Amino acid sequence: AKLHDYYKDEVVKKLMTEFNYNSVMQVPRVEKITLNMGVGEAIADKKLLDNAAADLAAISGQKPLITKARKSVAGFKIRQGYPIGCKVTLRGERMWEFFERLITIAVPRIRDFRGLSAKSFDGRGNYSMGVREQIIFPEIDYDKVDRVRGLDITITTTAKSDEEGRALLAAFDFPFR
Amino acid sequence: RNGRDSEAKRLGVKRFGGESVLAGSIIVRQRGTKFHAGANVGCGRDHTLFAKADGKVKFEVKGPKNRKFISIEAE
Amino acid sequence: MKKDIHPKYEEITASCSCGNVMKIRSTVGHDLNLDVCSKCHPFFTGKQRDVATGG
Amino acid sequence: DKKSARIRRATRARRKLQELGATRLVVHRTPRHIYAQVIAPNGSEVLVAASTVEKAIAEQLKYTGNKDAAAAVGKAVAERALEKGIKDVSFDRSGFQYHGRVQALADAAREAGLQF
Amino acid sequence: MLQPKRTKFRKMHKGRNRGLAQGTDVSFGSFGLKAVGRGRLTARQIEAARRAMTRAVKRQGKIWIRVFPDKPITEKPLAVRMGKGKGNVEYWVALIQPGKVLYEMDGVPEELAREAFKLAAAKLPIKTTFVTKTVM
Amino acid sequence: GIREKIKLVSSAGTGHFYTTTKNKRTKPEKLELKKFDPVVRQHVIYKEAK
RNA sequence: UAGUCCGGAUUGGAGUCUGCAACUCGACUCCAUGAAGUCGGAAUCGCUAGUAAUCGUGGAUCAGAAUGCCACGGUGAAUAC
RNA sequence: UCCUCCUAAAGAGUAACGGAGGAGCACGAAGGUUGGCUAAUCCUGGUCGGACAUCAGGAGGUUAGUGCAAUGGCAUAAGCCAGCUUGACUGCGAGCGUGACGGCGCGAGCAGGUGCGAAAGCAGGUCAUAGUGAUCCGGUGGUUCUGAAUGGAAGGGCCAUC
RNA sequence: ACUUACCAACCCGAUGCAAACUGCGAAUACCGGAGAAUGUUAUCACGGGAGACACACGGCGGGUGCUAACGUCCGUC
RNA sequence: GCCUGGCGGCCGUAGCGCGGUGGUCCCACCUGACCCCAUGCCGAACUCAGAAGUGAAACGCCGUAGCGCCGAUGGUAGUGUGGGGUCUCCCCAUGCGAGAGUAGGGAACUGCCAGGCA
RNA sequence: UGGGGUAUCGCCAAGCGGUAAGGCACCGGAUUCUGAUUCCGGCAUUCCGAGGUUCGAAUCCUCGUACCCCAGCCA
Repeated sequence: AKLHDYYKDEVVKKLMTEFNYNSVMQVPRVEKITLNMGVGEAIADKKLLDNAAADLAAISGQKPLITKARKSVAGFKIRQGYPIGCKVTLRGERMWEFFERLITIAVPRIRDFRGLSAKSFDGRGNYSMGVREQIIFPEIDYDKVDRVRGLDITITTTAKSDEEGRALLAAFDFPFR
Repeated sequence: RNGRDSEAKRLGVKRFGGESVLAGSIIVRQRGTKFHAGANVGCGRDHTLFAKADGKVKFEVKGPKNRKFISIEAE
Repeated sequence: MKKDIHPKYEEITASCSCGNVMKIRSTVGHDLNLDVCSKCHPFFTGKQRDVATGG
Repeated sequence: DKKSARIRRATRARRKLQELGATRLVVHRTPRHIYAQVIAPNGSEVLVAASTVEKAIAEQLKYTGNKDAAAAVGKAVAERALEKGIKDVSFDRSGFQYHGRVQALADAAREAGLQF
Repeated sequence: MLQPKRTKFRKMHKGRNRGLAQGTDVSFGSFGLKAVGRGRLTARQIEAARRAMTRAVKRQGKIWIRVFPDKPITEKPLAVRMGKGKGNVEYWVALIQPGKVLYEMDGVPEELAREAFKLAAAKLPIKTTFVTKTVM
Repeated sequence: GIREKIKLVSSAGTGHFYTTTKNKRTKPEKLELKKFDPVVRQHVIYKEAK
């Protein structure tokens, strides 16, 4: 709720100032933050996907939803309805708390941190990034890791254009190399 | 390599428009719901449409998809 | 949220070497020691020493 | 679309009740009102209607759009419907879950004598 | 020789060749070789006639073959009885009716189009005529 | 084909049985179905996946 | 008792000396890196006593360049029916 | 032998050693009901991650799906997911369709008992059309219906069934 | 990373073909209802007796054949 | 009379797209969620308690024909009956008569009930 | 022309739809004055070509190619 209050005064005010909106509700707001961990090496092992699920359970504060295969493809030796990833849809209060931990303490603990790419918008403002280690979150115990498992974050927001998402995210200072 | 066909199933419209029916009479023995059930018409398990009340057969075209209903006018 | 299927997500206090005492909710279940925060991380000095190579 | 999803949830029971030919009590829940109207078996003409936008109902309520308001509306539709000779209807929940204040409205219509 | 790359069924019924044609105006080019007789045209006759045209008006010009075979004709071998299945697909014909512009040509004078269309109409089995591109 | 024939016998004292077919290989468990018993005239539990 | 405080190859940086001149193409030093290798398949070699084994030192050639060659000593076996 | 399309001439039917394909099952959930949901494919962004495994957004519109061929159907979904379940009931059945017949099919409703649903209601298997075999002879369970003097029994019948 | 007489998806414009293609769609035929005239009930049901179940050509619609056959297989007259 | 909401008739002359406008009420987004209830994670949806804020999105209304859609008249194709030929195809008398295309029409029309404004 | 069979390392020959096994050869080392024999190590065919079913093809289906076997008759 720290960055939610910071949103409600200074990001709403700041973006009403920058872009010449009329409505106070036309301003972009971040809808949700989805944390995917598409493990894929669970074609042979179930405890590996269980450990992946424990890691997203630690990084967010929620149980993950173990996702199944939509189509069967033979390129990767999977089958229809076989469990192959896990995700957490963070929204509401926990979106802002995770977003605070993310841009505050998790992003600086990235190895060789140069900055987050500004051209990682999908055309509709929705950011998506990938971390390569789960170690960069302070909850994951470094002595209890077995496999290095990155994950991909996706900030989904209500902006129409992607420069409008540059503005929204950049008003949280959200590093942007 | 050929030379086979099934026995002809005798589908189609058994009672036409304006034709007086008893209750229970089969109107259209058919295969999907080419014709849908309307007022006082039932649809059997093999999509056979049968007269559920007495009257006269009424073929109509209803609804947003231009479906072909079959009503029965009470008569 | 549902009942107890989720991990215990209790408010803790993180503190780094920058003097940034910051209380947050995290499901570690333990108070935290850090080094780098968003305040006083070598991001801009890092970009400067990155560009500053040639000659 | 939320409204269109609701209408396609409604449609099966709507067409089934038009097929049986029963007078239906159509409910309609909005975030600050509930609407209830008794509709003839031809589907075109209404008979009885009460809702929280009527000041006869709205003045005696704290807030239109909660379970007390909906119970008031169900009582009103049952009273007016019994005054106009209608006894036995079929409840068209109109795409909402029979849970919250549509359950309060329909229970209130069953207490006050309307047969379904 | 022209033949569809990939059919849907290998053997077609005979059927009949009645009525008039659909391709009737000189559409693409400027001069046209239009059918008058009914008949049908194998792929060898279309190829023969096209070589007569392409030779005749040399590698200048531009020629459109407006008909395409797409109809398989089956024959039974020699000393085979009747019955015992349908024959085998030997060639492919196009069915022609009176009015089909069989070929078009553009980028030549009219007198060479007369000449190539004479040269190539003597490789076809149907009575044929010369047409021009009429404007509406 | 592979799918065998079994008798669902009645749990009441009657000898009345329904009859049906079971895949014996994939479902080796017995089959209990509360069916209708017309001698008792009542819905009784039926057993005996043969 | 660990590929480890074994092993030092390889490589980056910084140097000293000789020599007109160390890029091809020296030697040595300092910091960093830290491979392969855990006793070697078929096969094969040397040694009978101050010997083998092992440890250092010197010299010739040479401005500078030896793990080679030629010498010198220290410790010092086993076994031969 | 059976199913689907065409031939087949816009009702039905219609032949050939005519053109093309399939069946001789599966399922105790893949059936019943209630509540909900909506595909293929492509584009963009994104850790390993790749033309194609997961995530997010957009275009798109059912080009998808339907346990298995093809045709006709399907959004109110007949498609997809979950809760509870056994109506994959028993006796009948107005009326029809379809066959030379044997036979086959559709069926509102009535009675008894049941499931789901708050209720209206829906449920006598599955989206439909294939998944099959008359009679005799005989096997197993039930029912005194018969039971060659009489009481039983044997055998026979009837119902279920192999 | 730099050039290119070669091919080409999708999309758009224009042109054809289809028994097993259809966002269209006749004539006819068929089913049902009413009405007039005409017809030796021509109609239906039930009962006695059959015969026949090798068809042929000709028109029209087709399959097969080579739009061959006084060919073959259907539909209808 | 104008506007809005519900349930229908009708099923593209009714749908799309582009542009403008609406919020007093209504509607929608919204605010919050410990409770009723819910998520194979998540109050996103469902649900509940509300009403601060905005009509941005949505939805409605008003324009606009770029498209979809409707669509004559005439001619053409086909075809029933009778006749004819040069007869694998056509012609004549006669009855029916398209599909496509053209001119054009065209951004709906309407019933019941309820509420707000005049 | 029909029916059947085969095509897999340089050669002969095994392969079960989720991996390519054997022998001879070849390559390197060793033994030997040198070669043969011998001994120690290796490698190795993405499976005749094209299309399709499948998540996946050497494997299953269809077509083409090349080579074998059987039949191609009564008059």
